[PDB]
Amino acid sequence: MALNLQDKQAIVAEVSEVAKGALSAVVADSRGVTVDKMTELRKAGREAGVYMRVVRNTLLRRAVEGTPFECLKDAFVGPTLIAYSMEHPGAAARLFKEFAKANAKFEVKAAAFEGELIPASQIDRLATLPTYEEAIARLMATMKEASA
Amino acid sequence: SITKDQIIEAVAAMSVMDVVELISAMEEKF
Amino acid sequence: AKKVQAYVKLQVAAGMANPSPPVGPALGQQGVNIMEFCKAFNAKTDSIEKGLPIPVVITVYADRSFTFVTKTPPAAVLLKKAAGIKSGSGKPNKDKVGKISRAQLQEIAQTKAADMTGADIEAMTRSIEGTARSMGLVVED
Repeated sequence: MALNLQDKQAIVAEVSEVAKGALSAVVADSRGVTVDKMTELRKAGREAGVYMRVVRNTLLRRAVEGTPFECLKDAFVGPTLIAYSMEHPGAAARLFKEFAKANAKFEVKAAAFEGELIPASQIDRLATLPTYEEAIARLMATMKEASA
Repeated sequence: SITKDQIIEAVAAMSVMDVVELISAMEEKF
Repeated sequence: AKKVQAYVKLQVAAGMANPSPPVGPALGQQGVNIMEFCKAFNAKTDSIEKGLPIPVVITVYADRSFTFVTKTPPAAVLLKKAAGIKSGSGKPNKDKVGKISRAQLQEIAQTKAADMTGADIEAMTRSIEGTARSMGLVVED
């Protein structure tokens, strides 16, 4: 490994994603294959490319060293194996969705999805999301309200 | 209110205008 | 495909799917049907092009028949009909012999867009650097 001069970058970089981010998910990759990463990188791909991460770090000692910053709801995620996912642009989006759909294709556990932060809380798969731009679901709420 | 006076603007408008707006149209009614 | 089971790839040919000395039998003999790669392959052959290198995988269990898959061409080979020289040395690579087309390497690599990890299609280029410094043949960039 590297000394501190390097354990600091994995911090100053990874914590300015939290400081400058959008949504957060969860997942434990016990059996995390590489067809695994391959896929989810195309997903990050659709979800821009390299706007997304997953930098395995669940050393509390790392991606909690980014938490007493923001998201101290994660002192509780960080135990055991974890795969932290941050969003920069994009809706508070679909990121959420396929992690459940992925891991529900066996694709290993999902930490039961211990969940995360947009609010400041816990678990439950939501597509309360990428409807986003479904302001059309407030366009159809126009003419249909005007007519009916 | 005037329905045409709220269609001419309600088909043509910006973006982030809406993004910090229709996370809340859901609130007054629904 | 979320589960591999059987795959042997021995670059075939399009214009007539009916070999015998190169592959022929050895392409289908363990629950595989020699009768159906001339019924099925050529059904996915003529839409594109014919004659040149075709690696391939098939869907044979022990289920009599099957369904054929397609693939992609080798990448250092698109430096033959897609560059110049067709060997790679002549003076063993104690001598840096080859010679490149910088324009090519991107769009000629890009032709292999469906089988690479780089998000940045420029990245997919940077891979072809070493794939094309495979001898030490410098590119006139």
